[PDB]
Amino acid sequence: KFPTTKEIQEAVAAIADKFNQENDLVDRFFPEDSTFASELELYLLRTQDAEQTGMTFVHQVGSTSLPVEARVAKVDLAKATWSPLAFKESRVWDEKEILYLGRLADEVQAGVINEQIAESLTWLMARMRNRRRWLTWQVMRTGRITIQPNDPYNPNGLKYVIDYGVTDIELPLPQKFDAKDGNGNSAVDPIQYFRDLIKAATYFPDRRPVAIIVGPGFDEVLADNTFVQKYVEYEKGWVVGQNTVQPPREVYRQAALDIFKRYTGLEVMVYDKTYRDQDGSVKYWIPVGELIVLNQSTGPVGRFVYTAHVAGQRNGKVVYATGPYLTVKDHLQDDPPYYAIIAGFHGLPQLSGYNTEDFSFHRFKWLKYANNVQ
Amino acid sequence: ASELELYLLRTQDAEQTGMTFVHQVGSTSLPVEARVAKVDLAKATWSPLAFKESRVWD
Amino acid sequence: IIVGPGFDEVLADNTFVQKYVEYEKGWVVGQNTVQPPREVYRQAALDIFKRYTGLEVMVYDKTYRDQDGSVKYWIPVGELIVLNQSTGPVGRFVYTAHVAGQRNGKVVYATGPYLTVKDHLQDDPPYYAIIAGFHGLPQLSGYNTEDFSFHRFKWLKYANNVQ
Repeated sequence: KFPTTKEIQEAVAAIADKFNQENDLVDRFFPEDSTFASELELYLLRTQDAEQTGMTFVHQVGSTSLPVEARVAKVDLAKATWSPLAFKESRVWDEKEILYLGRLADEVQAGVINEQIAESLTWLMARMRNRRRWLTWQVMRTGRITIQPNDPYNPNGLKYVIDYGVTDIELPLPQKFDAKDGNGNSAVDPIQYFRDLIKAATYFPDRRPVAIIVGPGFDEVLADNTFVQKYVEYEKGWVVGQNTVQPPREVYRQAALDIFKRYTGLEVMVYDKTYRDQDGSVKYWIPVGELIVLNQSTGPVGRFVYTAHVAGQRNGKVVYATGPYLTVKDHLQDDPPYYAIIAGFHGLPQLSGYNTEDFSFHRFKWLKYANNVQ
Repeated sequence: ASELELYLLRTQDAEQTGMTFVHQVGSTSLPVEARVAKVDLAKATWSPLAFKESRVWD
Repeated sequence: IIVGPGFDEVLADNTFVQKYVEYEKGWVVGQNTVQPPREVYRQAALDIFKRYTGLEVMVYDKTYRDQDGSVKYWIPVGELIVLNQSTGPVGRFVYTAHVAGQRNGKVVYATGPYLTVKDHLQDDPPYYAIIAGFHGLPQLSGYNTEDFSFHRFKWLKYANNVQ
């Protein structure tokens, strides 16, 4: 029954087409890249534009041309020291339960085996894709990758801390937004706050908040903000002394995202899925409250790199596979008989082109603003 | 067939996400917890109710 | 008018532009509001200006990087420049002095970007270098020959605070 490795590859290509048919924000920001190397250069360097422009030289006649300072290239002379974190696992089936399920099927052994194997393949691909998502998200929400020994996806307890060195991924806040002062009032306008971010980025071309990202519920914090309430009241045209007595809450809940999107002008792309840990909880990739925000531009950023494979090289010389590797195993001839399969590869998300004139690089930052959510 | 299985089964989503494993170099793979199809092992007890009828004329 | 940077806030602080938006969008500060927010004015400033005065407001910031690493724009913050004859190509940029050998014969020089390299790998530092450069000047479009003056474009200053 459990056979057909070439058909397993075909059905795996079908499952990958089904997985990559839909796409996500976090998937959109990083393409899939594959290298035969393993040096794991943590960031590329790419900063040469009219923001780094400079202007040319006067000279009078009769002399040699005074040379061009190219100190960005000499500053770019450095090395990249980081190590690729693999991720790999394998699902196994005991022959006892496969003859249990073969007698349970009893109409097509290889067909129900094909269905069950392809189901487990799709689920394990989902585990792979969520590993990739947790990598990319764990760096972009905190600037760096940290592995404590107590991850539900770290049973071994292997720890790693690999940093990339974004300057300030956090943002200043004197307090959260929805603190209540006076009788009942917002502490601060968020829209006027992001106006202050643009006001600070008056000079600076890469502080200006371009497009914001927040997945779960945050709208209600806006709906409680009496500044945003006042925007909605002036927008739709109600004085609480004269035109209305008290507006209701789902007005604010309806209009807050759009009035924010119009008045601040940065896009609010809301894209959360969930990750299901071992502990039974269901959390979103974004945690509730806080929100990351791009403030240079909007486009791709970084790179998800496939670190090269360790495999049987060839009969002679060395060469390796470079994509999603796939192979089957039997241990049914053995003292515990078990049928197992393995596909999960070595990889790393890389950051974008670092700035080259200085070493600083901050394109995305975040702030925490919700001391009570649920 | 007429066995009348009381429930179908289909559940594989991002609320059933899972992820890969932090494994070190050069060791054996820590394998997959197989709780899904093991907990799925059950038998259904239901029976079809056939609905049949026939008019007649005097 | 041509002006690059954020001056829309400087528009929004002008209370006549405020009262423009107040009556135009239909809000009395005595009756229909106590005070409107600042950022409706921010959203409305360039549009209320363009529909009211009726001249094309082409707003264009360009990132100007000088030697000491700070960032500016070509137009400085605040003020403006303004055309007042027509919209159309004023001026011209002239590239002169196509320098080479003068020649073995007569001067019939080329007119475009010529570039050449200079290797010096034989020398006391053995170095490699490239040259390019343009002897040039922007030539303004001259007046109609009646007067001596030519004023197609002027400006004024108001940014008594930069920030």
